[PDB]
Amino acid sequence: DPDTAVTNKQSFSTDVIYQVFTDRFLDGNPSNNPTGAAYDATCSNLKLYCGGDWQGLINKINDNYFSDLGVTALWISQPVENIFATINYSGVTNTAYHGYWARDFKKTNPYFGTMADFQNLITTAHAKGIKIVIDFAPNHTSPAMETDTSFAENGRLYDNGTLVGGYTNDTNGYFHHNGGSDFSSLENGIYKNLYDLADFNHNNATIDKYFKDAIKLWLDMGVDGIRVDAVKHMPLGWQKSWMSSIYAHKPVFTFGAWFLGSAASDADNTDFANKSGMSLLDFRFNSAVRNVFRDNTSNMYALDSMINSTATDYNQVNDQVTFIDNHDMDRFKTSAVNNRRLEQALAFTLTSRGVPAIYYGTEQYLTGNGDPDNRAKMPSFSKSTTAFNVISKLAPLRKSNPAIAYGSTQQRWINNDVYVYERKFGKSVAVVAVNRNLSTSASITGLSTSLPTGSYTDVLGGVLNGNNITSTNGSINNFTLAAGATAVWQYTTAETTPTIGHVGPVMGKPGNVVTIDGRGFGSTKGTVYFGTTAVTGAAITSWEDTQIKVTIPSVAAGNYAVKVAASGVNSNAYNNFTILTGDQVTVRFVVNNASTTLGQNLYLTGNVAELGNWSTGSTAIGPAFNQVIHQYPTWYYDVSVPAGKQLEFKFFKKNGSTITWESGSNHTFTTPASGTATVTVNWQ
Ligand SMILES: OC[C@H]1O[C@H](S[C@H]2[C@H](O)[C@@H](O)[C@@H](O[C@H]3[C@H](O)[C@@H](O)[C@@H](S[C@H]4[C@H](O)[C@@H](O)[C@@H](O[C@H]5[C@H](O)[C@@H](O)[C@@H](S)O[C@@H]5CO)O[C@@H]4CO)O[C@@H]3CO)O[C@@H]2CO)[C@H](O)[C@@H](O)[C@@H]1O
Ligand SMILES: [Ca+2]
Ligand SMILES: [Ca+2]
Repeated sequence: DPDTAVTNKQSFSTDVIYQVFTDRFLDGNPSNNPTGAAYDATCSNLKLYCGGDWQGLINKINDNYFSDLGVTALWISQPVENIFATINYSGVTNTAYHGYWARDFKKTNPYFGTMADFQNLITTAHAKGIKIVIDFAPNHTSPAMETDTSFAENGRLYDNGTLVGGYTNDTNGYFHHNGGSDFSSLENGIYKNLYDLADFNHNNATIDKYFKDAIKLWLDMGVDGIRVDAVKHMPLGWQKSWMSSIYAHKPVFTFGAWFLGSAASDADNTDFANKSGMSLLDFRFNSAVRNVFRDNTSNMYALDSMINSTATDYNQVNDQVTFIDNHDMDRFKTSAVNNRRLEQALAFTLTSRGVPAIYYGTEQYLTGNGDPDNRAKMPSFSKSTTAFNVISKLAPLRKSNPAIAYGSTQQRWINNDVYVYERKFGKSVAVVAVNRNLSTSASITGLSTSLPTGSYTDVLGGVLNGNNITSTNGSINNFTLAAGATAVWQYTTAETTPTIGHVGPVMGKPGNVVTIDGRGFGSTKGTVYFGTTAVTGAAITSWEDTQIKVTIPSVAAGNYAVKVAASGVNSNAYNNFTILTGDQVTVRFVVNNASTTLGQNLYLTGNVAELGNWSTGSTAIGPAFNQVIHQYPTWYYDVSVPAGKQLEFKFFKKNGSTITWESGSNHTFTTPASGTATVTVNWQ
């Protein structure tokens, strides 16, 4: 199978995701619509159900709406059963139309469809070459009040119909009872309730098992990707452990939502994208794009700066999911925002690095500020808008041109309003020119690119006032970039030498199968390198010119670079691949009497790669927490660690460059074969 095929569940770099609120798209089956005060046929009260379902999505796939648009993947609302109760917030009636108020993760939402309808969605989608990504929110259940069991459904959780427990009289401790978060710190937002939503205690063995079992169900049904909700509100450790169980079963592209207000670098966000095992929604990319094209609060330099900065911060920048807007912010289009600006933002996103996602209705210039106005019903299915055209012409390029899907990014020409960047992967090139100025054209001179000698036509065909250019060994002849113009020029050819464009997933234990996408691998099975270790023969389950499926070797756990050798020639190295010791379990390390100095933090390290292999650098675990579950001088932290292994570890204090280790002998602990555990020790 090509890296391009719909069967590639491990990489979305060549795809274009279409995010849609199932309820607000198309009601293909009115028979499953809710009744009473929870429904609104006219869909004017955006807090109620409008009727949209999976049958509606099926209908639009069959009548080629998505195929003509060019999108190759659908990101739908959480498919699990949500609460049925209606909630009254200060006079206004609220429903679980969004799918975020789950009550049973092992059953479907009857309003969206039956288990059979879902299977029908998967089948119909894969037939037309479209992948299905689902929303999954393992952080909480639904709104709840501990003192009032009559409010909503008391955040009750069900296991395929069987009641597990509710928020009140939670003797088993399935949920956190530490009040609501004030968002003052990372720790505060992880162990306290997100508003009134009942927060799960993933340290509980039953809850841990439940989510591993629950996700396997949906994976087994054929889902191609997972968008994890509120990753910033659950321990990285548990999530990493959960992630490894998924990758050991049926690996699929997984990304999470870690909200960011600006394009500025955030330490915790970067660590998560680099250490969790999943990528993230690129909010930094989003901010820059909006500041420049929408709000006019930044110029083209802020755009180039963001490109360079994110490529530096994230180990795998191509795995970050880009977008111009979504359900968490105001629609890109506003009366003060021109159609051309939205169109340019799209063109930019579609030709830039990462995995592009389009919020439903963007092609129809849908407006709407804040929740719930930004989740209005699809106004029409017109295929004649300029935005629709841009997407249908640029989206396919992610499949046909590897420069756009796997390439690096380099600035070629720039000023306050003009931006010319180049995507390059091997001998394939793509050059995009953008002039955000709506009234003045720009005279471009001295433009140098990697385009071979020849005449290039605008891939957009001039719909965005693009023009044709002429190359003479890279040097482009002088031309005028029209007002509000944006053009795309490309060049593609076959690769003779091996070039790795993507590896998915980037974390796993020996025995797992990983996918390597690229160009020039040849038909004859060669050899795959994980550092120095060579993998050949049966270990390589599949080998083609554009994709290689290989089994992770039994080597020491650690960070490795991946390389491919075909016909004696070595390819480029794909860095930062994490090999685990084996199966993972989440363990809470608790240390008592660890009093510190001002600005001094407590960290943890031990004899396994998951603990940093006695390192005190960035691979060490920490800084530890000391406010919610346990209070200072007691510290704690949830860590994904190998199952059934005898571990040795020690805590250490670190302020500046001074390290203070625990005295005495190392602490020891044998981890459980599965689930979770808590190990408490005293600072030596
Ligand atoms: O304080 C009392 C409070 O009562 C209600 S608030 C009430 C609201 O009216 C309802 O609409 C409903 O909101 C839910 C949304 O409709 C639903 O889509 C999700 S939103 C989801 C986000 O998508 C996700 O980003 C994350 O939250 C993000 C924020 O979006 C982001 O801006 C920043 S601040 O980071 C956050 C975390 O990273 O998680 C949420 C939750 O899944 O759920 C919400 C919550 O249910 O329900 C709320 C209360 O439950 C009154 O309206 C208020 O006036 C009043 O103050
Ligand atoms: Ca319906
Ligand atoms: Ca939480």
